[PDB]
Amino acid sequence: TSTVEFINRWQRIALLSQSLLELAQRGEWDLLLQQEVSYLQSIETVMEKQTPPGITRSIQDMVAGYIKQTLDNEQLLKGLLQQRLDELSSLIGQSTRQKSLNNAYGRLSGMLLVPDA
Amino acid sequence: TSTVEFINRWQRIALLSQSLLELAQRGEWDLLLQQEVSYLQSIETVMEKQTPPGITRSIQDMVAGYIKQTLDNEQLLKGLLQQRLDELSSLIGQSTRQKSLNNAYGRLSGMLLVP
Repeated sequence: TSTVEFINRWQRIALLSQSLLELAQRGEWDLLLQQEVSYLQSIETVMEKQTPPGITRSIQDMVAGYIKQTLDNEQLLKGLLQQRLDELSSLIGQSTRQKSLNNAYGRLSGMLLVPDA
Repeated sequence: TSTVEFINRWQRIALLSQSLLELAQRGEWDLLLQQEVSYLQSIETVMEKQTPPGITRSIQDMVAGYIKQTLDNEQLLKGLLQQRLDELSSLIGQSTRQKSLNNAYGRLSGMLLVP
């Protein structure tokens, strides 16, 4: 029926959300980055679908729970992401030795008393 | 030997640096974080270092060659790492401010001047 199809569609997204939560909980960002484009294109498709006629409050609740499940992994993800963004952004900063080095290079580069033999 | 250790150190930095770059190209950032402190540690311990009495333009040129070598290795590393941050943010999404501010910046750079 169109009602199980409705439910199932959202069961499908609920899964993918939980899918990426892992692609990050474990460490696969190279992957996760690829599968997000889809997960998004997926949430999008299921939204321009036509909600069946005979929807009952019971069903409405079932689907909503899935969406909640989804929104909940979506917040865990965002957290882990901001966390990885954090420690990485931490690396660039400490190392503005570019000046220490550009200084260490420029200095040596401009010596005038340097003999040769 | 106080002249040799001088060269040998920068050789070593240039080496460690090539190392770290390569690791990033692979995306092995977990190891970068690890080796980082030790790297910044050494690279600093080297500038704290004193420059010898008998540098010849050869030792000069040579060492410069390394310093400029490690200097570009990092330049490249910074770019990969900045790109990770870039696509990583792309995912998390921008805050309300972040947008109102970024837009301002582009509107400025993407501005043609004429007085």
